[PDB]
Amino acid sequence: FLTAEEKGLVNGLWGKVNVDEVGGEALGRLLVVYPWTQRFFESFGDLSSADAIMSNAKVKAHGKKVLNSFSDGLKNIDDLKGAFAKLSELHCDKLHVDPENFRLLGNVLVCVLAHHFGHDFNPQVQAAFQKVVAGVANALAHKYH
Amino acid sequence: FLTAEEKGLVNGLWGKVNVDEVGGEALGRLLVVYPWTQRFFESFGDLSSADAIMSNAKVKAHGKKVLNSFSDGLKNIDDLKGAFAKLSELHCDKLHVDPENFRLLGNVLVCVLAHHFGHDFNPQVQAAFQKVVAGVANALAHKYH
Amino acid sequence: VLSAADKSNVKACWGKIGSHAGEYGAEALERTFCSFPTTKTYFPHFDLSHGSAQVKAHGQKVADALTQAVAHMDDLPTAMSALSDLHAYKLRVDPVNFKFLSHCLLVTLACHHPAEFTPAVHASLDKFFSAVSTVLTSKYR
Amino acid sequence: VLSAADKSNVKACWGKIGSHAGEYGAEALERTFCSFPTTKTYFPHFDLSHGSAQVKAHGQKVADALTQAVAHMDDLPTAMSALSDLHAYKLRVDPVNFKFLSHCLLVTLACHHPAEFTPAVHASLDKFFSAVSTVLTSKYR
Ligand code: HEM
Ligand code: HEM
Ligand code: HEM
Ligand code: HEM
Repeated sequence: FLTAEEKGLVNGLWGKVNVDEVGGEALGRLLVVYPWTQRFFESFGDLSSADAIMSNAKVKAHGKKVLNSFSDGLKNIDDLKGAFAKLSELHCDKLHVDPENFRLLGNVLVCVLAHHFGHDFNPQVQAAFQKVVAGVANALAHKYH
Repeated sequence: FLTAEEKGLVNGLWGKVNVDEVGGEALGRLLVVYPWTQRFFESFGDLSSADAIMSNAKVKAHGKKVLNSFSDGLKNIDDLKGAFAKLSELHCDKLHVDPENFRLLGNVLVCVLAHHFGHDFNPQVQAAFQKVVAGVANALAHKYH
Repeated sequence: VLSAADKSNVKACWGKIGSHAGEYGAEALERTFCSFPTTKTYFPHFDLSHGSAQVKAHGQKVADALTQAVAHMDDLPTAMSALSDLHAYKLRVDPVNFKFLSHCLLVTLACHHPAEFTPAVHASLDKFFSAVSTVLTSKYR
Repeated sequence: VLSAADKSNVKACWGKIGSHAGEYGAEALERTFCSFPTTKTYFPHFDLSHGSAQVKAHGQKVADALTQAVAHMDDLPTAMSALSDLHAYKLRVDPVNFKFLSHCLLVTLACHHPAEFTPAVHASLDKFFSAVSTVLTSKYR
């Protein structure tokens, strides 16, 4: 699916990501920008404001598990379906998440990557990360039924 | 990526299809239901009303070719990207069709199929043809660059 | 935005359909769950099995609002304002799911009412179902 | 639906972009054609190669329309009237494509103005771009 040019762009920038910071930021931003998604995360406590979401220990720790799963996907990039198969079943059966939302979150992550990397996140670096986030979302949607 | 039971519903219903009528019917309805699509078919003549479009000899003859390519889709259901490669390139490079509309023509075909077969068009038979039409729209969308 | 021709097509079709709307809502819902399984994500608290009496009941509610929509095609934001809050802020259904049900409603009406499902009426019902779908996708923020 | 904080967020960003609105539009557009190639079907009359002047000239027009939208956030329907006509009646641009541009507008903004691109401003800008998309698409039929 991805060319070695595309992977080198993606993995190269991914190597520079702050693993403790980025996923939490991507998740906090989903919750802030798209406030209907909060209802999925109500055991997480105070989500009453941007500042309250962005400093939530549980959003930060959940964002980190979300980020690690993207890293595993990069680690399994030729087989995203299989990498996300157990997570797909989970999001469907247990979580009742519309897979249309998987694209929302990937695009927030692309926005956080753009935020952290500025000029280095050129249109060609984005496009490759767009291929990743679309593949990720397809694979999470795949075991739905 | 179809199942045997699905191919059974699909191929079974298709052997009863009226390529003479159903093709003309789906294309006509596309231009009627979704008037913007008409802009791609100015060479076809009078499209100024439903009557005009539904009586148009050009719409009917081109509608037959489209239904013939759907027949081609079925015969090659295991390799849609491959079968639809040339036609993907035509629609992108020559005709400039936003692949979004492919889904529209796929759903109109489904409606024309419902209208012909009434209650024989099971929810299961529909769901299987929904799978075909999405597959075909996806294959015709693949060579877009 | 719905024309003069569209309103007469819809009201004339809704009359022929008549008292049957509720059962057509049911089947249109069934067809949506069947043809587009991702819609079932919105109904985890429903018994969704084939022929289930909660889907029947629900499709009658959907029908009810649409008949009420047929009467109020000049001002649809007002007459669907309770559903509008329910769908864009309360539950929040992604707009693509409306395209799914809208299509399946046309499927159902084509199967049940062939003489009515003319090219011109097919066109007007599309316009009407997505004018309903637009009101419903309102209060997101 | 634009709040008071959204409005000051939007005008804050728009002031910081300042004279570079056109370049920001041009970049959002290249990001759009690059990450979402189906958008190029609307511009077959364009040179879309890297560094295109035709794309850059169009970036300014896109910026100028958003500049007018920023000035008239209280009534975007009225201010974007002719543009709604163009994208609906004359060009008929599928709604999905507005989503691709809006997303690349955010990405361009995040790339250029990290100190301004806070979670709340990210939210206010998303609301605005989407307020504008809805107007521009409102006359879909
Ligand atoms: C878009 C790509 C997504 C990825 C890669 C992802 C990944 C994950 C992962 C790794 C977990 C943890 C499960 C475990 O560690 O066993 C999880 C849980 C969860 N996810 Fe997602 N997710 C995505 C999208 C979404 C979206 C869009 C929503 C809701 C709108 C959502 C809702 C949830 C919820 C509610 C949990 C459980 C949280 C808890 O109580 O611990 N996910 N996801
Ligand atoms: C999604 C399924 C579709 C299929 C399978 C399909 C198939 C075909 C085929 C087989 C041809 C060649 C006919 C010939 O010239 O011999 C063709 C041509 C063409 N198609 Fe499509 N098509 C699809 C969708 C669309 C849509 C949605 C549009 C426009 C909105 C479109 C616009 C055109 C145009 C403008 C031509 C050239 C017609 C002419 O000038 O003769 N197609 N298509
Ligand atoms: C023309 C389109 C639609 C109409 C007219 C409509 C109308 C309605 C009505 C009348 C109710 C009942 C509320 C009440 O009276 O208490 C309802 C509830 C609901 N709707 Fe829709 N709806 C539409 C589309 C959708 C879609 C596409 C979805 C997502 C798949 C959806 C999901 C729901 C859910 C989850 C409820 C809660 C009802 C319950 O839990 O019993 N709706 N809607
Ligand atoms: C932020 C949303 C958008 C804004 C503010 C916007 C604004 C504009 C403006 C100012 C013009 C020039 C009109 C004139 O010069 O009188 C225009 C034209 C045009 N727009 Fe957009 N636009 C938007 C989104 C889109 C999208 C998403 C597409 C399709 C992918 C699109 C396709 C076009 C095309 C093809 C033209 C004509 C270009 C030409 O023929 O030279 N627009 N738009």
